Amino acid sequence: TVAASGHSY
Amino acid sequence: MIQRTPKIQVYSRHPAENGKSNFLNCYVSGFHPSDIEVDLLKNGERIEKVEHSDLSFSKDWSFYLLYYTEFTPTEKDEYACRVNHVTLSQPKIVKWDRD
Amino acid sequence: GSHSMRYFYTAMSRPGRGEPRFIAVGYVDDTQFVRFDSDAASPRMAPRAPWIEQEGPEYWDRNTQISKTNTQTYRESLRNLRGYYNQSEAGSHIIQRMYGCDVGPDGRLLRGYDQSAYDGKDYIALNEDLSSWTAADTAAQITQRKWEAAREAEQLRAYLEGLCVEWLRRYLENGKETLQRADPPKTHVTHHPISDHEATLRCWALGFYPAEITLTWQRDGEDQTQDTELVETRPAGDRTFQKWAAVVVPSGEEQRYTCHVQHEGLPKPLTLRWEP
Repeated sequence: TVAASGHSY
Repeated sequence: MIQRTPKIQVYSRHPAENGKSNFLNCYVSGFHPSDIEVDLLKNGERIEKVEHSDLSFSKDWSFYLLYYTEFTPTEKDEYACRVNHVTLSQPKIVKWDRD
Repeated sequence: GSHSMRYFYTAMSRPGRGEPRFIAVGYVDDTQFVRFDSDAASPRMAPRAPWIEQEGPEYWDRNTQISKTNTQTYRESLRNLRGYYNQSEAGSHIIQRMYGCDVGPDGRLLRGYDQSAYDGKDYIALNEDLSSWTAADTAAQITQRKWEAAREAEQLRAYLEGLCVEWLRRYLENGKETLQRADPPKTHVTHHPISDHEATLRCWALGFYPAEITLTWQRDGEDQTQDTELVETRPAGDRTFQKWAAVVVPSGEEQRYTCHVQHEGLPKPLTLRWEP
């Protein structure tokens, strides 16, 4: 399962 | 910005047996960026209903895709894979070398 | 024995041809099991292996929602990175990301990964301690400071030690008849004369899974590393892989050459000679 959405670069 | 030209392998899923159904594979790898044009050729002509794997990439960030279609080899029909990419001046054709 | 789960993200701008495309694919070892493509008619996380289909609606909704959010964030990040490098709006650029976990045979976490590349070059990577970052240049340092303030490393560490390992355990159990079945290579040796005095010996391996394999030629028990042509391991299309190793031998010296094959699906490692 995917990781939670991360912060923008 | 660095670009990488595709490696190309043309081969069949199973060992070639004239008259028996099989799959024809064109595997392109090591290229960057990911835009690529791949056609499968029967005696010289584009084949319809060719599918391809989803886009992934290798440890070194270069992309790879597998293009395939079902087919039935004869001694007559000659097959090839035609690849175009930004690194390539003209489309590159690799023939299926059976043995 | 050991196993891995990896997700691979690619975000690709295409100026003048719509918004950047975001593609996600998930693998367990060498088996793809999910995909998401933001160009799809109805964008969603979709199954690519049978053993994942049984997952419930909350699974596909969570995975699709995260992926939809990622589509927009990666669009933001491409704009940001274009600025970090003073690049113009005309060119197309690519963010790639890989992350996931390796587990040993007990299912315990061996290590986690998260790393990113911009236009094919290493950009930022989470260090093995799952706590600090390696930035490749002063552009990546900005991303690093953003991610420290966002506590990215702590979230990824929690994921890599929690969900990643747990769901990998669960995937390995549900797909155990394929993911934990090692298919041995079918092998044979071929002989292609080149001239009156030399010929090519080619050692073939077909139908094996996983892709990891060792194919080597020996001359009088000595490895022919420099002189062996190895093709890249290629997929057959039916989950299995193929590979060959080839060596050019003086005609009449064939039986001094042995092909050696190690693969997890083999009872014993193999030694093969050309059989005329």
